[PDB]
Amino acid sequence: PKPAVELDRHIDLDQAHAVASGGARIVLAPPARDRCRASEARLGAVIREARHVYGLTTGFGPLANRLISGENVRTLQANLVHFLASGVGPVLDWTTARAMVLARLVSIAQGASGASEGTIARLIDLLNSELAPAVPSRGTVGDLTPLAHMVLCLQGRGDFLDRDGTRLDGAEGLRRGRLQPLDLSHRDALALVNGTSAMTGIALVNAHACRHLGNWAVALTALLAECLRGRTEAWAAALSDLRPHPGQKDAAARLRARVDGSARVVRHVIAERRLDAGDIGTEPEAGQDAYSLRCAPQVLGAGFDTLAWHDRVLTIELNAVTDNPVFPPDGSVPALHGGNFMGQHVALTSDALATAVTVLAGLAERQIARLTDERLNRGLPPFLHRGPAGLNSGFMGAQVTATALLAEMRATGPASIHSISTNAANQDVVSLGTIAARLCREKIDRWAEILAILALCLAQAAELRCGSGLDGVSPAGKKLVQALREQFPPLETDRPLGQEIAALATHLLQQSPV
Amino acid sequence: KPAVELDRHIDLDQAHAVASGGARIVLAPPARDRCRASEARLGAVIREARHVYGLTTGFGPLANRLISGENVRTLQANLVHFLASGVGPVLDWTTARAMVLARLVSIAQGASGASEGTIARLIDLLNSELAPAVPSRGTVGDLTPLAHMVLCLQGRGDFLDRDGTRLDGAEGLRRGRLQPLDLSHRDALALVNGTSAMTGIALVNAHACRHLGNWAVALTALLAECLRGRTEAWAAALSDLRPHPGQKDAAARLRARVDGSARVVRHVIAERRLDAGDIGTEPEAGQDAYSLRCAPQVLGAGFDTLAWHDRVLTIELNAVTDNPVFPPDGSVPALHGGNFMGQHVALTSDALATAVTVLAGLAERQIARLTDERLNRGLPPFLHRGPAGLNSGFMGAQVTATALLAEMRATGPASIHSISTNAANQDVVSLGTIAARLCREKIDRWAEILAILALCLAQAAELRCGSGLDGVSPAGKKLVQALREQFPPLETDRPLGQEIAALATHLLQQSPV
Amino acid sequence: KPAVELDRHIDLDQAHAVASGGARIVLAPPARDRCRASEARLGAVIREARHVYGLTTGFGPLANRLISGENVRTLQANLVHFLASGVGPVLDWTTARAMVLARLVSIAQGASGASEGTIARLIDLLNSELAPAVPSRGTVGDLTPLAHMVLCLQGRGDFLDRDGTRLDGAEGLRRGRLQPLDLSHRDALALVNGTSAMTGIALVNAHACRHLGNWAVALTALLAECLRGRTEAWAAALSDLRPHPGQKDAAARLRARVDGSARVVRHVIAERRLDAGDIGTEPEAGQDAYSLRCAPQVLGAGFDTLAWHDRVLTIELNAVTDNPVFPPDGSVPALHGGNFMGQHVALTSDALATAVTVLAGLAERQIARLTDERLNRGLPPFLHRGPAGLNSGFMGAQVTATALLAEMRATGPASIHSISTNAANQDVVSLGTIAARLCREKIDRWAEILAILALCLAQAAELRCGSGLDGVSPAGKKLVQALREQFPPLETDRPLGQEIAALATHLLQQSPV
Ligand SMILES: *NC1(P(=O)(O)O)Cc2ccccc2C1
Ligand SMILES: *NC1(P(=O)(O)O)Cc2ccccc2C1
Ligand SMILES: *NC1(P(=O)(O)O)Cc2ccccc2C1
Repeated sequence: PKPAVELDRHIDLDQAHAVASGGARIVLAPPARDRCRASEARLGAVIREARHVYGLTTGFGPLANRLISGENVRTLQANLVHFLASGVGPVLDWTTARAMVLARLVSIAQGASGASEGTIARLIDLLNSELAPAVPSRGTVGDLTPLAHMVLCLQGRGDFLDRDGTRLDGAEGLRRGRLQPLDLSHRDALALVNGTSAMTGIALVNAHACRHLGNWAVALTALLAECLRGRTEAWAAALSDLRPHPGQKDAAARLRARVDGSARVVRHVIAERRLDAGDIGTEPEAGQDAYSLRCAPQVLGAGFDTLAWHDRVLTIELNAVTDNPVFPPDGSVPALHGGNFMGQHVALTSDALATAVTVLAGLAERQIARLTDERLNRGLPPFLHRGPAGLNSGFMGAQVTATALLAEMRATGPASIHSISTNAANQDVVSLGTIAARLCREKIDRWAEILAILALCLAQAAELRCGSGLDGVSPAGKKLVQALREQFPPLETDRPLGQEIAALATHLLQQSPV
Repeated sequence: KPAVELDRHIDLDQAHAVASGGARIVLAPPARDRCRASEARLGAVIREARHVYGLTTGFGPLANRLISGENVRTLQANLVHFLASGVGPVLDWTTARAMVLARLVSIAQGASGASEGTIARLIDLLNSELAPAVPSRGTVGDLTPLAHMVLCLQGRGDFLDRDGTRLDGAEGLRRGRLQPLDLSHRDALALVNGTSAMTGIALVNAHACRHLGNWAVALTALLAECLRGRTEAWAAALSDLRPHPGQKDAAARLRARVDGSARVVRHVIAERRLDAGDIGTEPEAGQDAYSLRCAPQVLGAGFDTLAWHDRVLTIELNAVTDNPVFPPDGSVPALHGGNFMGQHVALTSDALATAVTVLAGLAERQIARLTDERLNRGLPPFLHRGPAGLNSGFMGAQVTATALLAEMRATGPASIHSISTNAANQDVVSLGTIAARLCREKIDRWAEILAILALCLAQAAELRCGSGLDGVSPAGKKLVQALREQFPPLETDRPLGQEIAALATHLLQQSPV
Repeated sequence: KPAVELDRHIDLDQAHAVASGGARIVLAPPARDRCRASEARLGAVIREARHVYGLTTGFGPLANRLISGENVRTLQANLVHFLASGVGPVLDWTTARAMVLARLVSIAQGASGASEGTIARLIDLLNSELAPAVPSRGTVGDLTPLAHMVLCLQGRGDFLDRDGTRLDGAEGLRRGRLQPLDLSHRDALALVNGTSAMTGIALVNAHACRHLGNWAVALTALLAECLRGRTEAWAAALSDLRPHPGQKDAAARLRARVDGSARVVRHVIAERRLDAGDIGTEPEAGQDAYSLRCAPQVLGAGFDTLAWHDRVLTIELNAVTDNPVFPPDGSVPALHGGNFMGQHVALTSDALATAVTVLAGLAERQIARLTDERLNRGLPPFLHRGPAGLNSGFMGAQVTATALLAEMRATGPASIHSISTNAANQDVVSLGTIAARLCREKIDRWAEILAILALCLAQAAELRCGSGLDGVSPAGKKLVQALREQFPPLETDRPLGQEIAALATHLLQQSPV
């Protein structure tokens, strides 16, 4: 059948991505259902008492000084969704749009938003269906715009996306997925729109992709060592112990595991060798590898530690109440007005992860550059070609493509530093977290393409170095090359690799080498 | 003068205390023992003629050229020489000393083989009032700056006195009562193959950010007192709903700053029940603009970034960043790897620099709001005194704050610019030193923006509450009174450049307590 | 010394000659007269009580506050005061003087109403050996730096001698035999409301780039003599097929540099007819790598950017950047607009900065190639002398070059960071001063990278052709001989940091002719 995620209070990143990718269905736990019914009742009382509350008895933003009569709240909230729907640009992908819906659902499930059962049910139904709302990616300063578009979609007034990205009109979407049109009550409108759900959704998909790409970065660094007689002593646990960064220790341990059983790497600690007068002279190779192999634990480790920080922060943000105003479950006050919708946390962690991704992509790019250079690849053909040299150039075109992809990645910097006072100075500081998360996603996509090129290069390199039988290659390495060859043939003669690179990249983002 | 006893671990505060000369440093007996044991180990490795980088080989891509024992002295002397190609302004006194301290801590772990004499030279330097004069540019992340540090310690390089005044090598050794560095075995490589420069710069950045963070909070609090800010946005209940540690802490500290204040608005708006007669347009909205209302969230994100930066730096400061390294357990004679790769400090420095720029942005917008007569709720335009028009108050200073911020924004992360070098041997580099230095420049600009905000607020508080600061919180009163001891009110237009610079220097070293 | 007579137009070389103290400046009779005429118009505007900014109104958004003529002196006295909120390192001697010159040229157009006395103070400064000490940061693009300039000229600010050593105001006036600035009517606003600081910085950048460009060409040519470079890639025929002026110029200068060389390859390969016996693998490819073959194109694109930069700068330098302005024809009493908006210098400075980073990158790769034993065609690894391994030669310097380039890349354009300020009155700003200063920083880094390449090439030339430079072109020999006058060959490893810095300073000021 299909796994089920029961949402109560906390959901971890793997559970969240499982639901967003449709791998698992979602159910609201009884305790959560009750907490929300209780909040629903609080919203009702707040409204009946005509309390001064943003979005219920006031205008929006700087127009909040304009009080609104209870008789016009329906209209007020209907216009809210309308004026906010000014987004433009390509729609968020299927998994990401759903991740956004999930993020808003989790914030609501904490029982402090006042959302009605129907509204909550509409979000759950969407997540359990095979559809995703079609929402424009640009327009917010960090996530009213994208969420307002989500609301319109859920009302059948906006397009839906199937798993392939094909769009369905509103009516067709509600029909096909057996979704009931969203019926907004009280502040459901503001509740569904005033949070950091878009950026959080984008970031959770980024987190999941990075985990897989990191596994490939490790698996490919290990295979590279098997193709260039790399020295395993640089990956010794003793070294990690002396510089105890969790990410480094992990990276080194994972690298060692990958080459376990290999007869292609060099396992001798050089210091064990005692020299005598006759040894003094120039040797063919230095006693240590170049940095793209020797410093892999330190570089990959720094990236893993950045991702770990990103995920710790994202875990808190995913399970937090990012809404304004909020209705305290204890009933201490009718409501609280603040800025829990300010996505500065995801903005800063997305920018940090973006930098780390660019650094790791640079490592793979240099690994490709070394492997394909006949002057540096220790005996392998230039650009790993097969057939007559000159007539055949092998991966020479692909090597340049890898460099081009990295160069483009570097052209874009952090999004967070560009805050600009807007909304008539009411929003004098903004996070741009959604932009930050999206820019990070783009870099992750380029990294997958660079790793894809490296993977194809290594499959060819392994066969050139060890024969089609991959003699001496570690079990893990053999399995990885064999799996690649199931879909990607050896480069016996020059051929267009563009489509294959793109195809492989798509795979890398969703599955790890095991 | 307090003393920091170095055994295995030292925290960031103890580190800065030694680097800033606030405390002496002593090597604990256990550390001396571990180091002597490592020295004995290196001696054995050399006697056994083990194939070890720097002891029996050339450097970098030239490591394939094996060297005979009789030539190792020359080898290591030349190492210091060819690596001394740095250029640029020297690191400041505190930072250069922090760099020396960082190398000492790495050595004290007992896996470098440094001689007692070399260790003592590092300790002596830190207990003196001097710092080596080392150029700030040249490394890809820290051979260059460390090589210069060695030359200085041999009396072949300049020193810096606390004031930054330079002394020649001979004068430095004499005045600081330092013995010339006498390198043995691989001391040269040990003193040079680590991340000590970027670590030293980063720990100074860490300390400065803690103080500036306290100022950011104290000034946001005073801003609320000058603009009738609403404290409900800083309630603890909101923090609990979105439990980011930095956010909870910022909110709590903000509340503490305005405790006892009669100038802030404490009413929860939702308590008010509306009547039909109330429907219409009211004078002010029920919530504040973001520069006040979202301070917990913005400041908090910055605080969580600094917390991450500090966790990573603490590990780096206390790690052995050297190559090769000699295992204390004696499992193998030596290990060759890449613990000198400063990718961790590079990434955290880049992330912290972004956070600093974001927080400087908040303070810049706070100045912009406070000085705008259309937004400061009744305060004079640009907080001037005397006749308007004839006097413009802080109008110039406000533009200066915007200029400082715009400059910070022009510089991005250093880490993304790795370039293959050293004949492709160093095909990937961290650029951590550059990253930390760029972060330091942003921190300096942030202090200047905060200084401008502080001077504006002292004037605003008096304009709003009178010279007696009636209704101002005890913390707010204490802060203003403290500033006024050295910075007079602006009763008439005057040059503020020098005052802004003087205050910024203070903000970087002390918090409002 | 030589004298530049200012009438209406002054070119960039004439401007830098005055700024650098190489030439004196004199106001031509026609300029004196059109200025006296403007001074008369200012007096008339004031006598008639015309509604004019700075004469009868407040500043910025306070301009809506009309002022009585009985308080205009106070108004302008306070203007200089509140604007003096600058911070940061002072502009260097030559740049600060270039700034004074740019303001003088703007005034010479006769549309500012500046008095003869004020004009005389600016001319006296330029004819002295001094420069005002002005903070580099504070403006959004140049009220702040200019206000500090005024204070310096009134003797209420520091002065700088050619060495950068500071003198107090009183001493500056005394030593320079200057009279204290005595402001009248709107001299204050006239001396402060323009783009003079960024223009001054940019003109110094233009001059420096011309020299570095010449060194970039001279070193690329010498590189070809050290690596058996092919001159057919620099043929005029190729330039004609892709007629970019800069490319045609770069190729022509490159051909001129290697004229007479017996070390470069001059055979067009296509002339060779192949036969069955030739099919096979040859030692080297028939074309060079891009750092040699594509030099005309890379250097040429940089030269075309500089050309654009200088065209725009020439117009800016000779334009009137002030507000308000008093039309020389008398069509109206005064005009109010925004000719102080330095968007032109901002954009060209940013474009030039990018070009400089690109060319510095070329020089960095040329060093990488020259020092790599796998790519330098037989030269020693890192061009060392003595035993290999024991000696590492330029290995440290090569990494330093990479570090310098990486740092240049971390900083981007300044223009894209406009932020609304001055109570939204200045809702868009150019940041031209920041753009020009960032460009200057990159130019300094480029000079250091070129200095490293020059020292590497001097060594490589001798290693390849012997101490007598046999076969080296006359130009190449002259260049190496000139370098060796002050920089000895690297017979053994030594610290190069000081030499790199010294040479960089020279490269920025003189070309290899
Ligand atoms: N983010 C809000 P706030 O909760 O009032 O700060 C500002 C805004 C502007 C338009 C529509 C909704 C909101 C919510
Ligand atoms: N970082 C080193 P490694 O320890 O050999 O990797 C590379 C290098 C280059 C010149 C001088 C010293 C070193 C140490
Ligand atoms: N640039 C000016 P404008 O000529 O009024 O546009 C704005 C400003 C602000 C403070 C002091 C002088 C000026 C001139």
